Amino acid sequence: MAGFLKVVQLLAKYGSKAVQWAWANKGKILDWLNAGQAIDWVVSKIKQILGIK
Repeated sequence: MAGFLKVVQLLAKYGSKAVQWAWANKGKILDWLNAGQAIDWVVSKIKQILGIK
Protein backbone atom coordinates (compact mmCIF):
# COMPACT_ATOMS: atom_id res chain seq x y z
CA MET A 1 0.00 0.00 0.00
CA ALA A 2 0.94 3.68 -0.23
CA GLY A 3 2.65 3.95 3.14
CA PHE A 4 3.84 7.39 2.06
CA LEU A 5 0.35 8.84 2.52
CA LYS A 6 0.01 6.95 5.80
CA VAL A 7 3.30 8.13 7.30
CA VAL A 8 2.23 11.68 6.45
CA GLN A 9 -1.16 11.27 8.12
CA LEU A 10 0.59 11.07 11.50
CA LEU A 11 2.41 14.35 10.87
CA ALA A 12 -1.02 15.98 11.11
CA LYS A 13 -0.58 15.73 14.88
CA TYR A 14 2.68 17.69 14.74
CA GLY A 15 1.12 20.48 12.70
CA SER A 16 1.41 21.81 9.15
CA LYS A 17 5.17 22.30 8.98
CA ALA A 18 6.70 18.83 9.29
CA VAL A 19 4.04 17.44 6.96
CA GLN A 20 5.18 19.74 4.16
CA TRP A 21 8.59 18.06 4.14
CA ALA A 22 7.25 14.58 3.39
CA TRP A 23 4.98 16.02 0.70
CA ALA A 24 7.86 17.98 -0.83
CA ASN A 25 10.29 15.05 -0.81
CA LYS A 26 8.41 12.16 -2.41
CA GLY A 27 11.42 10.22 -3.65
CA LYS A 28 14.04 9.86 -0.93
CA ILE A 29 11.48 8.96 1.73
CA LEU A 30 9.68 6.42 -0.45
CA ASP A 31 12.82 4.31 -0.12
CA TRP A 32 12.67 4.22 3.68
CA LEU A 33 9.34 2.43 3.26
CA ASN A 34 11.08 -0.46 1.52
CA ALA A 35 14.11 -0.41 3.81
CA GLY A 36 12.93 -0.82 7.39
CA GLN A 37 9.25 -1.57 6.85
CA ALA A 38 8.18 0.45 9.89
CA ILE A 39 7.09 3.87 11.15
CA ASP A 40 9.21 4.56 14.22
CA TRP A 41 12.21 3.96 11.96
CA VAL A 42 11.08 6.76 9.65
CA VAL A 43 10.03 9.33 12.24
CA SER A 44 13.46 8.99 13.85
CA LYS A 45 14.88 10.32 10.58
CA ILE A 46 12.73 13.44 10.80
CA LYS A 47 13.65 15.01 14.15
CA GLN A 48 17.25 15.24 12.97
CA ILE A 49 16.34 16.58 9.53
CA LEU A 50 14.00 19.49 10.25
CA GLY A 51 14.09 19.60 14.04
CA ILE A 52 10.54 18.86 15.18
CA LYS A 53 10.12 18.36 18.92
